[PDB]
Amino acid sequence: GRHMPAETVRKEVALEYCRRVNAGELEGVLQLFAPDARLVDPLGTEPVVGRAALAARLAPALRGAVHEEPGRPYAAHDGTSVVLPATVTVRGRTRVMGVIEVGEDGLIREMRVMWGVTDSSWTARPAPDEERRKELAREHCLRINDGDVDGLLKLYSPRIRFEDPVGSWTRTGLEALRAHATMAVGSNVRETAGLTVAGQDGRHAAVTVSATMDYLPSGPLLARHHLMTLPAPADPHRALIGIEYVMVIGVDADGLIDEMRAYWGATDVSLLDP
Ligand SMILES: CC[C@@H](C(=O)[C@@H](C)[C@@H](O)[C@H](C)CCc1ccc(C)c(O)c1C(=O)O)[C@H]1O[C@](CC)([C@H]2CC[C@](O)(CC)[C@H](C)O2)C[C@@H]1C
Ligand code: NA
Repeated sequence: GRHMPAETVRKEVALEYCRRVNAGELEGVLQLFAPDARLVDPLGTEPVVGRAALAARLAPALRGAVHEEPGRPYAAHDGTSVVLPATVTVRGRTRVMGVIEVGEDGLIREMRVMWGVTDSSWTARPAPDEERRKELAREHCLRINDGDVDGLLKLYSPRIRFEDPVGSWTRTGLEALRAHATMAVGSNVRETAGLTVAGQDGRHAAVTVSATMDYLPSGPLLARHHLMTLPAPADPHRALIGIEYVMVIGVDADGLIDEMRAYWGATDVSLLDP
């Protein structure tokens, strides 16, 4: 039997990575990675590949007493992804989001740590492109909230490929995105942006989102796709569904969003009644 690990298991592996970094025992940390795992930290630099090279990269950070304060982990429906915001202290405070893939043995196959110069207290180098990308991520949410579909599309390239949730079909083109946002507005979606980070690759950013929407039609639709399981609401005409997710965007050379992924799994959904 080979099987991909469940949402709950991936969430726990990401938290356990932080507990072991904090406990300071390098061998404990390394045993959480696959033998040929890849680490990219920060996003934009060369991958560190395999446990030997990971030992070389992490050894100094553990000697300097790095500390990772985990936030809330987010899953997906691809059997592998988990996203964990954290605050990393060492002088310095950095806000990061680790995008992690857990493999079939329960071990981290891959870890991509998104954080920019502008998410970090230990460097004051300016990165106006970072701030522009984070502001585009936030902007997506404001334009959904305001019911401004035409405006939302203005942020996106005609080449846009998006996946929501991670683990479903990749959708392409402004027409598919238009249809999503038009439905969100019809279900009174409200997206409240929390933490933002940027990559240092001239391209990525990410935002935690807390979203509410009308129970009808999304709840029964999504339950029937086996994407969530909620209790039955006392009043389905008034109830709301909450989804906590992280949206990752990729921005092209022209400043337009050409890639977008929303990370949430069944364990990131809830019924708000009322
Ligand atoms: C056209 C909008 C509609 C939608 O995107 C559907 C197609 C997807 O959620 C479906 C159920 C799952 C993903 C999917 C997309 C496309 C194809 C071809 C698929 O096969 C699948 C799939 O998972 O099977 C849904 O989006 C919603 C609009 C309020 C919600 C769902 C949840 C949400 O994606 C949360 C980030 C966001 C708030 O939109 C509800 C609505 C039923
Ligand atoms: Na900074």
